[PDB]
Amino acid sequence: MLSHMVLTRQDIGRAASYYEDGADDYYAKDGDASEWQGKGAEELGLSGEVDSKRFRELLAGNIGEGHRIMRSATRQDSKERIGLDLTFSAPKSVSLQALVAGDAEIIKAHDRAVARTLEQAEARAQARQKIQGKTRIETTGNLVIGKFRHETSRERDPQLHTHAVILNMTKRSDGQWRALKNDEIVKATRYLGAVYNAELAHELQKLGYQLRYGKDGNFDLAHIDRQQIEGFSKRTEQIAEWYAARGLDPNSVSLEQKQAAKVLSRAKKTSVDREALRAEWQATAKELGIDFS
DNA sequence: GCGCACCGAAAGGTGCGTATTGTCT
Ligand SMILES: [Cu+2]
Repeated sequence: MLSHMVLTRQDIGRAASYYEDGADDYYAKDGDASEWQGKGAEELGLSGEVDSKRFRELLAGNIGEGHRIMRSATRQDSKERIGLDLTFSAPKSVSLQALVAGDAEIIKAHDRAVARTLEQAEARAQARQKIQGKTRIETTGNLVIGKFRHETSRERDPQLHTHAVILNMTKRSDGQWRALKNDEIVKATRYLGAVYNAELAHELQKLGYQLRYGKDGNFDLAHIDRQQIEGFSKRTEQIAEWYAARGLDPNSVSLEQKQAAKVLSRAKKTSVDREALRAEWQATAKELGIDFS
């Protein structure tokens, strides 16, 4: 699954949650939850773990190396864009196999699927440039990306996902950093989701897993049935309950109704004990009759 | 954007809209 969200100033705070380890076990320097990506990042001398400080600066539009603040051309009657959030979420069974049964290779599989997809999003990175009143679009091919891997849903179910925060910046041929023209990436969301799916599936098959493709075109490991997946999909059940209570048909709901059911069905965000949580996951798995073999 | 209206100052730049699967900020 791939979802995108354009980030404006009012979401800059949410750029903090990316660090508040939505992840846990592997967040502890185990392959480290965060990582920079992109030719643009390399252009700014950035690799490895993402720095909370530097990231906050780039979100604000500050390169720092002797440059002026970016996006000053933003109309004051409009929202300053600080980035584009591309969230990759693995199939449930996959999350189970990696987080419950514990299989770091799945985590690597997911990270590769994500990294290869971002390389494709990068090839769609564009900027604008005007000359004598004539505007032109320029495929810059470079992006600065902060990737944050997390492991749980709002209901504390296993939920392997990464937030690929594409910063609103790109370097043109002339060497100037400009806001990102996100048309291409935004309109390529569905396609990029398939690239993720394909890359993930490939990586999973190389580890030896058998995949079961459903109608959608999505998949889940073969040794885990639907009922078992639903037992670790509480948010899904909450959303379905909302539609039921509203007498709505999930097979045809306006965006307003869909977003209303996602947001309004959310419960109170309480902390947990990562150690105890996993033991719960395992106990639950057994009850559901899951064989992580 | 389906080109405009603003921003700042560079015969320059930016938002805007875009998006619509499920495992579900
Ligand atoms: Cu998350």
